[PDB]
Amino acid sequence: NALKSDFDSLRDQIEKAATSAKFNGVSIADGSTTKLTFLANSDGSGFTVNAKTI
Amino acid sequence: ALNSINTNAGAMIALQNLNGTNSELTTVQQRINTGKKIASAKDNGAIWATAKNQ
Repeated sequence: NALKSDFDSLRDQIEKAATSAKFNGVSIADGSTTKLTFLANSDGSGFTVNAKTI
Repeated sequence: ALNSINTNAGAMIALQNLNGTNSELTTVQQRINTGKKIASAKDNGAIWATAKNQ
């Protein structure tokens, strides 16, 4: 039971840590979106960063 | 009329260029004083609002 409680505590810690990794309301670690594209060129071309849900 | 005694455009244009230089100097001095590009809401509304909320 003690080991089970330790396991549960660590899992809840993981969820808390993962859900708070937001900057400006968007994140690449929660799984809310599939990718984020930033500006890469003066003509509108994009730099794509795929989302890595952790 | 190249010899007019009432007006001259050279002084007007010199004044305009001097005022433009003064405005750029004001912007640079503000950057040096506050130590940051987006200091107020006039510099960039979107980035300023984002930084405040974050």
